[PDB]
Amino acid sequence: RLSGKTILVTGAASGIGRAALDLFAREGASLVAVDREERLLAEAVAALEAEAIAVVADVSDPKAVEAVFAEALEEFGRLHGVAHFAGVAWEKVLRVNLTGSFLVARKAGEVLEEGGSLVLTGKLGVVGLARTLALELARKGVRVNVLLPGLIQAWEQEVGASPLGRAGRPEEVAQAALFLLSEESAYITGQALYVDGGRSIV
Amino acid sequence: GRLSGKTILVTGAASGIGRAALDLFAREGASLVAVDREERLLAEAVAALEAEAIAVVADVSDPKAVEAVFAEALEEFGRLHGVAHFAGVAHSALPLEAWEKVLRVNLTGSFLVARKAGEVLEEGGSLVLTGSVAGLGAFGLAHYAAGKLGVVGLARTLALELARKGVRVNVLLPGLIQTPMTAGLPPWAWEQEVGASPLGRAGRPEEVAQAALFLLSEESAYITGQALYVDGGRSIV
Repeated sequence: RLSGKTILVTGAASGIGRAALDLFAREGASLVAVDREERLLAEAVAALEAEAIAVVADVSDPKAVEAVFAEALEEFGRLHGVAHFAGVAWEKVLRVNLTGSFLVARKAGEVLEEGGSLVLTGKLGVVGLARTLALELARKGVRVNVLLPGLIQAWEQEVGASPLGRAGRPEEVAQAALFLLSEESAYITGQALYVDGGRSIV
Repeated sequence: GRLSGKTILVTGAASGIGRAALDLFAREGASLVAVDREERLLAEAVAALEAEAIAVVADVSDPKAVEAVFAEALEEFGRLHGVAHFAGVAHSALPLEAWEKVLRVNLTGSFLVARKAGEVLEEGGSLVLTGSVAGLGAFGLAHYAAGKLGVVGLARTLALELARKGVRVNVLLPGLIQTPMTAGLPPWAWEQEVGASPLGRAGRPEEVAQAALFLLSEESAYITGQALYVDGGRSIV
């Protein structure tokens, strides 16, 4: 489903980030795994049976983002997708995540080739950013979409997390991201897709 | 396959999108109950499949036809895992009066298939409803975006009610899709619609079928109440 493609993954040492790396590798993708946590990221990539590199970086820093995408292109020549999980990495932390989403999205926009796919995570905020870039980048054929996980994994307390009576699994968010990066979703851009068991149905 | 061991009921199974879904779901290991009003078109469509499949001629706006088609599906296959209701966009490519009755009748079919699917689908099952966002202006889009009424309202209301049983309900909103019935469109109208989609082309039947397969398979087990637009970005602005 991702054979022949290079995907850059931010927040790749995180629970969800890691489930994505594993699923994308089994589906034939080559990977640029990016995270600020050096120790866990080194472990995450070592375990893969795929063509992969690990890049230590702070994606809220404009110079480090510039460096990250240059290394990806130097190694694999061409970038086909970006799954931005650091968008889900309390007031100041949210502001810094928004700054990182902006910087990764704009750089992905310039660097991604025709038919490429940008998946962000969360008119205003990350959704407004995705829809604005979806319009700017449709000329290149680049698709821009957003994934909004709900509560992702005592067992009884989790029943109240969503109408479906459970919390989500990291692998389920990773599965939504695969759909959106793959050629199965070539005509889908500007979409906000909730992976939350119905939690946001209000 | 991605639907192995699953039985799927497909309405509008002789149409362009419906038929591309039959072929894709069959290639992915599903067994199928193919439902449509046009007999000769449905008989030919099913005969070409190399899957476990029955064909049933029925009008899904008729409450007794709906009860019968679901009863037949259970008698044949024992249990039902998914419903892809492509009759929800029947006669999409076609006078205000005639247009309203098409939408009204389609909404009737969506109600009846949704309720019956809700009754018979088992834990972890998936009902995929449909609506069309091709040719819509500012108010049409607001109606879909708000999610309170029409097909999106139905799906979101049912998602809440069926979540206890473990059943997911989602809706597919195709934009302009290149089916055979779209050939008889004036070129000026086709181009007006292509020009309204940021990606600058029509969708293919197969692409709407892939969105439905995602929604019916176990890869979307935590997703319910969602409106998924397959419109090349047409509805963004």
